[PDB]
Amino acid sequence: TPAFDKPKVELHVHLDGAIKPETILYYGKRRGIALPADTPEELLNIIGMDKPLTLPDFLAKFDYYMPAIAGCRDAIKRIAYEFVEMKAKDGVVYVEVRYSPHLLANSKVEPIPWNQAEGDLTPDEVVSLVNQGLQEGERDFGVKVRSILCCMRHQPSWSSEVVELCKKYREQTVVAIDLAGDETIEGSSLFPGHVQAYAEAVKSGVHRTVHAGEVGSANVVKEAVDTLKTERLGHGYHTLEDTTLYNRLRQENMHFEICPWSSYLTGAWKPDTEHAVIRFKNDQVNYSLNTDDPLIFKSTLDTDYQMTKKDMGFTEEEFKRLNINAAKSSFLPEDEKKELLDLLYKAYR
Ligand SMILES: NC(=O)c1cn([C@@H](CO)CCn2ccc3ccc(NC(=O)CCCCc4ccccc4)cc32)cn1
Ligand SMILES: [Zn+2]
Repeated sequence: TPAFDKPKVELHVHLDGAIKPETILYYGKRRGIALPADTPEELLNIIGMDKPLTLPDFLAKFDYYMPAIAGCRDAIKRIAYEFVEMKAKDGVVYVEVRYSPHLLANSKVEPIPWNQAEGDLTPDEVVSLVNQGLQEGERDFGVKVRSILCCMRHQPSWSSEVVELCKKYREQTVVAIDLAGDETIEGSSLFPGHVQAYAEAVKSGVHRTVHAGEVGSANVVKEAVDTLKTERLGHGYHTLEDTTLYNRLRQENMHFEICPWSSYLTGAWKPDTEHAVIRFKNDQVNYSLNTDDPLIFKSTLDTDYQMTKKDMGFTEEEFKRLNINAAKSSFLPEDEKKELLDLLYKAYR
């Protein structure tokens, strides 16, 4: 009813798509930007999807709300905080949250995002503020939280400062680097920018995830494993298109960060098909359940859980093992990771 009331782990959720409708009206109103509408209510319904659209119809969503938050220090910090209490309500005990620091900035970034005017919020103090509110979320709401800073495909030039933001803000709360945005652009996993950033990540012990095979071919996953050296995959559905690659990843115990509900809504999965997750369930792969963008997809974690237990016969035993897998493949230090494990066993039995 909730499908699974037991603590949970989430490894794959974007901050900048888990923003309360109510607080976007609050900052659009207080700053000029003025959204396409002005009850909370009527706002969620347009900035949210119920059906697949195209890529530019998807990005335009960002184009309503982002400029109302980006570039206000006030806002950056609250959304971080409000993110943590949103997760306490889902029953999460540990989450990793990801975002691009450049996309919330308005100076020392080129271009300037969202066609904002120039201010003085730089990439590097955005990571400082999210960290703040993420920490005081932690200690008010009971949810252990870390973060992930996203590289953007289209912009290899930002990547090297992503990886240095990762190193400078190390366990306080940044634990990994990611690559997001549009794995359709040719060759983008092999751009020199992204490549040397992941090399520097390897060099300096920052953990790695990549979004790959959501909408891209299995060759994009292969680029992610062999050349970017990821430790985990965002989505990775398209690895199923290549069977040796799939079998090998299974042997290697790769972690797949699955977004079930996300997948239907985006078009990455078409409901006339096998869901990739049930395959992963039947093959006992290492995967997690995640909601990706609850603002956009209209959703909550328990949405993912309900869709998996209703439409695909998951059971309570699977749900527990997948959260155990999630924890094991989390990017915590080994010590805090054993304590997380122990916690879950004790409440799973
Ligand atoms: N789910 C996501 O892809 C996502 C990305 N973000 C932020 C960072 O946390 C980036 C927002 N953003 C800005 C430029 C940009 C360019 C591309 C993408 N993402 C993609 O290309 C993934 C496509 C998402 C799946 C899909 C496919 C086809 C049609 C509709 C939807 C995000 C982008 C938040 N959520
Ligand atoms: Zn994602």
